[PDB]
Amino acid sequence: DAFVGTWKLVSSENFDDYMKELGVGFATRKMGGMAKPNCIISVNGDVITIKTESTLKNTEISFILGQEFDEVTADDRKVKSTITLDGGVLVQVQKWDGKSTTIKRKREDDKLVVECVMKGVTCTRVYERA
Ligand SMILES: O=C(O)C1=C(C(=O)Nc2sc3c(c2-c2nc(C4CC4)no2)CCCC3)CCOC1
Repeated sequence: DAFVGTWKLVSSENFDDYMKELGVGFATRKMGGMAKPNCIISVNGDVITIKTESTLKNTEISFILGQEFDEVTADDRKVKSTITLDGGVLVQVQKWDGKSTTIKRKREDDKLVVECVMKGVTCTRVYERA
């Protein structure tokens, strides 16, 4: 939809702090910190796919809005995830071990803006079309 495309990361703020707040170790935060992934969003029928592609690691999720799914994250958490569309924003929550984190994806002008929150840490990542 408004989201469908191939997106390339152009800016990131507070991502190391976000990863730290989630308990991610040094080696994975080192891989994530200066990675500039592509995010490939597609839709077919009920099913949305989001691929995150980067030199040292690729991940993918496919889901139906409102339907919880199991996800293995890039930092190897086993989480339960639910994604909904609220006011044009794709809102993802991941739940594990009594914890939660949100990843919100929105379109603003030419940007795909991704806000990641864990506790008191807010990270913002900005993608532009490839
Ligand atoms: O911008 C995005 O799509 C988002 C995320 C993302 O790109 N994460 C990447 S790309 C990447 C790596 C990680 C990574 N994340 C984590 C923890 C934070 C979750 N540990 O490693 C590690 C291996 C190299 C490539 C995560 C938050 O949701 C939005």
